[PDB]
Amino acid sequence: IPLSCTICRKRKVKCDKLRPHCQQCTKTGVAHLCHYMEQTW
Ligand SMILES: [Zn+2]
Ligand SMILES: [Zn+2]
Repeated sequence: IPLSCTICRKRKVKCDKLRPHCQQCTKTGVAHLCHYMEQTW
């Protein structure tokens, strides 16, 4: 599966992976909660 950030998976909107914060989190203003799930684990 692809990654998705922690709020984007909860609303179930398409995560974007724009650095720094997504198009979602810019617009709602949850850029603070914008972190993509790590691929190391
Ligand atoms: Zn996202
Ligand atoms: Zn995000």
